[PDB]
Amino acid sequence: MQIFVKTLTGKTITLEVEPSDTIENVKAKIQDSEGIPPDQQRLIFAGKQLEDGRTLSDYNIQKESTLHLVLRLRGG
Ligand SMILES: [Ca+2]
Ligand SMILES: [Cl-]
Repeated sequence: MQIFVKTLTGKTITLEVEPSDTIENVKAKIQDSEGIPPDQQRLIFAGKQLEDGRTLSDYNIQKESTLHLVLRLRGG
């Protein structure tokens, strides 16, 4: 199973994952790849912010699904 993590700046990271992987595990992989701390990452799928303790299967994320990645909105 691969999924795509897509930024709004046109960069897509391809990750190898399992349905039982948690969002924490996915964020850890994004940190390894791009150096973004997990607490700064916002992942969105199905219009939902994905939470660290839930699994890909919890959100019904499928093979070759794309997840949006943006940063946490700071500075307000
Ligand atoms: Ca895995
Ligand atoms: Cl999808």
